[PDB]
Amino acid sequence: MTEYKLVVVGAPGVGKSALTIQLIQNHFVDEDSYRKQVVIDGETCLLDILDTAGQEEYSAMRDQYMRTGEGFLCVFAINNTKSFEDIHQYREQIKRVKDSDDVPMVLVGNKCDLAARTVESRQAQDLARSYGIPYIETSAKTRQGVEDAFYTLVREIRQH
Ligand SMILES: [Mg+2]
Repeated sequence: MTEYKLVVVGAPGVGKSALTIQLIQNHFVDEDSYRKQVVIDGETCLLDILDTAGQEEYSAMRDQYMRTGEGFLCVFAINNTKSFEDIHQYREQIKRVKDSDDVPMVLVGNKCDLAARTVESRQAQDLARSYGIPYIETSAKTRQGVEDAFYTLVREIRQH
């Protein structure tokens, strides 16, 4: 069947794993690659998801998995300004290794269940506009937007 190689990236503790585990195992972790057969819009397919480490000391350690990934979830946390500002470094590295200005990618603002938010939705929305990619807010805690984020990414790959 069609396989989709998805890579989840972002700063430490933004919820890369919590999003992946919600999708795959249907539970929130209050404290890796995954393969799952799904059906998305009638298409039977396999999600092969890489849930990346939050720290690397590499950037050549990242080049390996960015090379093979077809689409990327770029995750920040809406209560973490640093994680939002780091999005630019991750996107530029992905473009550098894939030799492309256009790579399937979704900008994800996670932890949208929190009331102490430091990054405004309009802020992230306008950034996503300038990249020409979709912005989706998620909560791994409530499962809001989780399938949305991953399915939208799969649709971006199908359109590339
Ligand atoms: Mg993790």
